[PDB]
Amino acid sequence: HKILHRLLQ
Amino acid sequence: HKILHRLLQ
Amino acid sequence: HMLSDEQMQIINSLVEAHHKTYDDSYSDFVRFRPPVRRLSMLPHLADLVSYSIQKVIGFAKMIPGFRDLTAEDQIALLKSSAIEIIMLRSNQSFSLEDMSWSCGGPDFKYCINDVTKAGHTLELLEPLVKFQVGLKKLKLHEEEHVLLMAICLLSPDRPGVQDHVRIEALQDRLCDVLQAYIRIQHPGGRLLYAKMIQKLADLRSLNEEHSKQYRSLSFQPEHSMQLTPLVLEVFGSEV
Amino acid sequence: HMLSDEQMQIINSLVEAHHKTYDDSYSDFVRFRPPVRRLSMLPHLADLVSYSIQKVIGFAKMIPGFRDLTAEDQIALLKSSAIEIIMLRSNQSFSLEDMSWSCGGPDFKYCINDVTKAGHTLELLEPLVKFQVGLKKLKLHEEEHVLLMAICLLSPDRPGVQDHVRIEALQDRLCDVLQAYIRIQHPGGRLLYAKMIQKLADLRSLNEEHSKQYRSLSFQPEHSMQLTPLVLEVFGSEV
Ligand SMILES: C=C1/C(=C\C=C(/CCC)c2cccc(CCCCCC(C)(C)O)c2)C[C@@H](O)C[C@@H]1O
Ligand SMILES: C=C1/C(=C\C=C(/CCC)c2cccc(CCCCCC(C)(C)O)c2)C[C@@H](O)C[C@@H]1O
Repeated sequence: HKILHRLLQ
Repeated sequence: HKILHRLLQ
Repeated sequence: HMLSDEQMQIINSLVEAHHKTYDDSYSDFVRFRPPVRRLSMLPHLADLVSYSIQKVIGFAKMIPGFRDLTAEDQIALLKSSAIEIIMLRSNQSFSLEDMSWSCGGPDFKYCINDVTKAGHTLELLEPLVKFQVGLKKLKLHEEEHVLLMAICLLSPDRPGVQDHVRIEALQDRLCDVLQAYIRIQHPGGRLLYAKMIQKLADLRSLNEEHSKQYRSLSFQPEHSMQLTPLVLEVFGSEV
Repeated sequence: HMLSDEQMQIINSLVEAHHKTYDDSYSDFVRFRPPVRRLSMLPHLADLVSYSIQKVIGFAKMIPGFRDLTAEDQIALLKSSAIEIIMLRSNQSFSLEDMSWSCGGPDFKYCINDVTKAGHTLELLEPLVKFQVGLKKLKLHEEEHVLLMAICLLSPDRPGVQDHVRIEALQDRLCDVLQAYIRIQHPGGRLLYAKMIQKLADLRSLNEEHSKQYRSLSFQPEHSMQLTPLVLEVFGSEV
């Protein structure tokens, strides 16, 4: 879940 | 490589 | 009786969050792969949903309490509830007049048949529109619409959640706010809260049906290649 | 002397393959995420390249001998050579007059600065344009342009290739066709074949530089999410 993690800061 | 495999039939 | 300060600022920051993450002009839609009317509509609706996932994350990050959860629980809640938040937020563009989602012009007016051209069937779409009509007929306040999405987001009965006690607590506090709002600020809302909770149950079966048809879609490479990395990640089965 | 039947039908089926997979009207570009002028051009150029990858696979499938290779070698050749075939085929839209790629109208006219807005730098782009100018100055025949791409595709010195004997054999037969074509059908092509082989070496260092900057791009989730599944798979490091 690389994307989601980044988007959640 | 699921996509590539499909595209190469 | 009346609402407390704390319930008030929960409402305030929630409404503010929806405004920051929902554009009523739908001006970003021109940035998507254009709509085409096999599965001609899939690229556009995939771009549309991906965009919407991003907006849902923005909203969730501003729900009081969500940020304090573990990253894992944040993901687990986001992964399971996303499509329901999408369905919930999409009511704002749904029109009872033509049974469609109107999003700026005729290119972005979406009828049921358009979604059919995205790989989905009537087994999903007819309870979907059925859901949208009933929800629209409730004529929710902006406070109630925004609370409902936050209620749904913080549901503790999702696959993958760990701290089901802390998440049930946040949701309960949110529910308290809603019950109080309807009682105090919604005339003739004597039964509205019950109807809203029922709408959450409908979303669960809508979620299930979509997940089935998406799983069909995602297993075919010629179709999954038309999705976006974000969509694949959020709706994907990785842990 | 002259060309044999077999060399002739290799040329025929190759030229036919390029025609089937290259649209001189560039009419499919309206289906991409529109160009925007941080990294505003990335969605469009990612859609553009992904589309191009698909076309390269179509071309490769019609190269005589490629289909008979193992699926693994087919992938290994396709993965390593893709971006070079893209660079090779893109010469058809490159103009010496404005040092840009003109692809239909002003929206799809791409100058160097546009690619800068896709996450790439002058360390890639200035040898790129340098390469495009030299290649265009050769004024290749359609037969020579199409042979060169097939030469490049069947290069045996790629990471991952297994049957380096069978692939070197197909490439050598293709090279024989080219040498013969220039000698017989290209007046004043006394030195052209040497120049063309050199252009393959340039692609290798262009490939390397792109792979570095792409690896930078792909490691940042906010950027990698703007790519396509196909791009991520082909340029990705999975085995
Ligand atoms: C996404 C939004 C809008 C419409 C949404 C809609 C209505 C139709 C455009 C919708 C919502 C949820 C599910 C569905 C069904 C299709 C599922 C998505 C397709 C994939 C991801 C491939 O399975 C449609 C339009 C605006 O209201 C913004 C809102 O966020
Ligand atoms: C792709 C094509 C065209 C232009 C290509 C071009 C010229 C510029 C549009 C190009 C080609 C190879 C590499 C580059 C550099 C950017 C790399 C791609 C970006 C990613 C994948 C994120 O790294 C540009 C346009 C037409 O000639 C069709 C042709 O297939």
